[PDB]
Amino acid sequence: MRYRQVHLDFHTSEHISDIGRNFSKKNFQEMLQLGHVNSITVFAKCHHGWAYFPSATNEIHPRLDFDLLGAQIEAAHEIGVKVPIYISVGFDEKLAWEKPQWLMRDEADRMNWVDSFMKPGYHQFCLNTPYLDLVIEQVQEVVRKYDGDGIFLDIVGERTCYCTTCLKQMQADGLDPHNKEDVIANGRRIYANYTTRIREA
Amino acid sequence: MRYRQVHLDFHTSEHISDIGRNFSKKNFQEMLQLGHVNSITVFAKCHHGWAYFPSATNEIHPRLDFDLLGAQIEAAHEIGVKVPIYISVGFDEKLAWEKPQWLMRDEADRMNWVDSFMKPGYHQFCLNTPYLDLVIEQVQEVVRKYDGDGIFLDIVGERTCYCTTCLKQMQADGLDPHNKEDVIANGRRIYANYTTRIREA
Ligand SMILES: [Zn+2]
Ligand SMILES: [Zn+2]
Repeated sequence: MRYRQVHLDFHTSEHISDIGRNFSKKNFQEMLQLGHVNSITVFAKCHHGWAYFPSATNEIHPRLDFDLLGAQIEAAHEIGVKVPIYISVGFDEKLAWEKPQWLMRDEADRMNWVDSFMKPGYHQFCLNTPYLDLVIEQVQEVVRKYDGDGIFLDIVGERTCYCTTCLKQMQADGLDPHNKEDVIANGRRIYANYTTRIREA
Repeated sequence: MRYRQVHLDFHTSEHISDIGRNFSKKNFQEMLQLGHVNSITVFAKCHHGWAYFPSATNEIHPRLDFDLLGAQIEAAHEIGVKVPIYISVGFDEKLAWEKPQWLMRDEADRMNWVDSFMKPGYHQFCLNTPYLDLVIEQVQEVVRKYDGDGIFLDIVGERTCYCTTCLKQMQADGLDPHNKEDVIANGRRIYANYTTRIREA
């Protein structure tokens, strides 16, 4: 495990243009060397939900014209820098707008982290929904196609969720959604099911 | 237009059994005569979302074994009583559980009439969504298959809606969701579009 890592965030709005236009192998390598960096986690998929590579299971950032993920792995590997790859799991904001039925709900029907679409911020998906199948596909694509040094999966953990899918499933399994213990235990199974499916894929 | 009408409600939970088991042509006719009733609006589709006939575009109440709508029209028509037919539009609670993405939202993401699924009551659909296409199909089926004397369409009117579909559509049409006037005017178009499609179908 390398001692000198950078976690390179790239949560980038669809409403910003010319993504990566000022990227260069030379600039990326010079700054890693200036920083004495020997590992840099770079983005395949951000909170806004875009891919930074020409993806078949997800949509590339609509203002990105080239394989930024590919260019970063190559530039770093050519100077002996490892490159783990980041995938946002809990957040996919451009999918949130198409599939709000897959978002987490509390007892009072509230989304997190932000409780409406009329305010800025991100809306967390429930991994007890078919969103899990889309995550596995997208993780599989990145692991097949890119020579990364690992996967960092973000916005995950044991939750308590009262979404339509969870409430139906709890009732069918004889659990009581009004019993907090039952919902906490459901969420322990939901999270373990997600990490088991990731390790097997 | 007949002077002596009854509006016969039939909002019936999936969790009640033996629907219609004590129905009879004789009982239905005796009570219409006791009441001096010359028209009775009967249900094709209730707030809970079930059909009271063996429907191909909607699901029959899961505890109903026979064509209750058909039996009521026949029993009434055979004693000269007209039978308009009721269809819940705004409410379809069993669909609400499958398609929460089609439900109305206020500025703060709240459903109406009831602001969560963890409380009893009904959740109103937005007619700016593909739910409108399902309503037209279901209205078409009832009008084709049954010799009714009219259609009563319930839980409809001009709304203000901030659901994901409405917010995207308003932004694409250059309307401002933060401008109340813009959202009111959008809802006037949404409602007129619904009543125009019903009259044409
Ligand atoms: Zn859930
Ligand atoms: Zn709407």
